[PDB]
Parts: sequence; structure tokens; C-alpha cells
Amino acid sequence: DLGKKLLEAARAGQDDEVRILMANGADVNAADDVGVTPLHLAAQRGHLEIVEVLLKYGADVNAADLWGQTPLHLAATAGHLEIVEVLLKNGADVNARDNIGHTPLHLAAWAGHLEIVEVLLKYGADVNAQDKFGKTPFDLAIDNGNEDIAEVLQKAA
Amino acid sequence: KGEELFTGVVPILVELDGDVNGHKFSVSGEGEGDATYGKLTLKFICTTGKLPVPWPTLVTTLVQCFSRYPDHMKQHDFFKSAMPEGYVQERTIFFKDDGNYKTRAEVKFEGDTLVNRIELKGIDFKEDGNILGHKLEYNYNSHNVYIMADKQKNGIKVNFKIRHNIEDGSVQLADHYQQNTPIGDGPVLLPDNHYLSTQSALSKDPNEKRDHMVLLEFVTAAGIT
Repeated sequence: DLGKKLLEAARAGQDDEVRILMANGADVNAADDVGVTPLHLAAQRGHLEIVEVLLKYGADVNAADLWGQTPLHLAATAGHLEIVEVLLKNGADVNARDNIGHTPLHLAAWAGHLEIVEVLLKYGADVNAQDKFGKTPFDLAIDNGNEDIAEVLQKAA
Repeated sequence: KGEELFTGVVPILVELDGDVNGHKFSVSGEGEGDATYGKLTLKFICTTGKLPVPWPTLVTTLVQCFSRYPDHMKQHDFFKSAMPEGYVQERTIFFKDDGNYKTRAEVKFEGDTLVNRIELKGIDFKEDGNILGHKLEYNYNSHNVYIMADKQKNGIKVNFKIRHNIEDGSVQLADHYQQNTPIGDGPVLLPDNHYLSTQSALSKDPNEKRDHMVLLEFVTAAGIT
């Protein structure tokens, strides 16, 4: 009962409702039938305050859905800089690989988020990591015409 | 304006009624798409038991409106411009030295959900071949999906070849012929020649006992400057 409400509050970005549910004993690591947790949803949609609350209650920072995605994958994709920082400070695996073998650095470089690429590198992101189809973050940077990112990755190897 | 419907995360449902060399079957799919990242996160289950064909062979048939069209290419996004009324997608698929699939589908919004309803008919397959024999490895390659305008039908013609890995190291080609036409009578964006670049990853839900396929896929448009 509680787990389902928490996922919904976290998805909708309702910080106050999330705090109540946690106080009322909700499973911080609740998961739907496809393995998605409240921290996944908060991280994906940029809800900083919900991410911090969930982590405080012991949310699994490195939980992975069926597609192998962690909260860090999703935040790095969406361009949520502060959440990415929080996740890493709270022990997020910087080089976790989704089912296509994308690392957070792959997704940030692809989607064009320069500042996130720099945070990921700062926390030891593997610049030479290859996804399932052999692509490096640099490869993804050039594919999508993000030259500034391609440059920073170049000088990081 | 049809593109405006894809600014965020959209839920997706897929329904397929399949017939291959007499063996009838159905597959149901659930998940989400987000065209901002050309991304699909879906799960498929065979709702009639053991799937008579390998999962990889049904991928192309099981929502190109979720492809990422970059800014300088949005003029050329037929799939989104046909929304929300939708479009008909028709294919013939020829498996080299083997049988063929033919499919008709409608892709459209039913509510706030984009739905893909499919009929598939397969004929002329070898029972000991790579398909019915299940000799295809459980994965997927990356492909180039070539799109052309078709002013005659006010739609598009699309062509490509799927490469299916065989367990003995050889490859099985599947030749795809497809056309798309609007369901509504509104206008639609007819594109200059271009292609989609596709990536997919097949996987297994550890807590799933039914014959199933977990699908993560990324698609981006390209070939225009």
C-alpha cells in the first residue's frame, strides 16, 4: 500500500507527501514490477529535495531497473546537475552500465550536458568505456555534434 | 503540433496477433517512450505460452514516433506530425533463404497513451531453419533505417535490412519493405531522404516466468546537414 503511494508522490514531485509516507513507515526501497524505485523517479524528473530525503532514509543509490538503469543514469541523461552530484557523494557507481552498456558519461555526453560530463570525470568516470556497440563517450559526442564535450573528453585521456 | 505531444514521457502499449506457419500466438507489451532521448523502455510477454518464433524477429514489428529528430531536422518528422490521429504502418519482411512476415498496424494516441496495434502473418518457413528452429542468439544489432517521402500516398517509404546473429557465427538477413500513411486528413511533414540509427538491447527479467523480452532501445535520425 505504502510503497505504491511513495512511487507516485516521488514521480509527481510532491516532497511534503513523500516525507509523511516515510515517517509513516513506507519502504524507501519500494519497487514496481519493472524494478523502478522512488529514487529512480525523483532522480529522473529532477526532484532534488525528494532525492535527498530518500537517501537519508537509506535509499539504495545504486538500484537498477530491468533495463539496468540506475538513478545516476537517469539524472545524467536528464541534465540534473545537483542530483548527479548528490548521488555520487552518496556512493553512486559512476561507471555502472545499463543494458546497452551505457555509462552515465555516455548518456551525459550524448544528451549534451557539459557540466555533468565534468562532474562525472571529476568523480572518476571511465573515459574509454565502450557500450554494447563499441561506442565511447567521445564517439557519442561527435555523433551528436557536441564539440565542446568532445574536446573535454579528448583532453581527459 | 503533433511533435508537442512528445515533449515528455509517454506511456506505451503494444498488442500483436500473430500467425506463423499455422502457429498462432499473441504478445503484449508495456512501458514508456521519451522522444527527447529517442528512448524506449519496454517489456513484452507472450500471452499464449511458448513463443513459436525467436523474440529478436518480432522487434521491428513491436513506434518510430519516439525517434529523436534533432533540431535542424524536425521538418522531416513524419511520425510525430501524423499525431495524434496517427498513421498506418505496413511491412513485408523477407528472411533470406526462408519464410516471410507481412504486417499491418495502426499507431496512434488512445487517451494520453500511444498505442501500437499489430497484425502479423508469417508464411513459407522451414521447420528446421533458423527461425522455427530457434537458432538465433538472443540479442540485436544496430541498423540504419532509410526513409523516403511518398507524395503519392502523402506518406513515406522506408527500407532496411535486419542482421540476426546465428549461434554458429553466421548471420541471417531480414529484408524490410515498409510504408506509412496518415490516418487523419490533416497535413503531414514529408521528409527529404534521411535515416534512423538504431540501438537495442535484449534482456531477461529474473522474476519473470513467462516467455518474455525486456527491451531497451535508442533511436536518432540523421543524414542531413
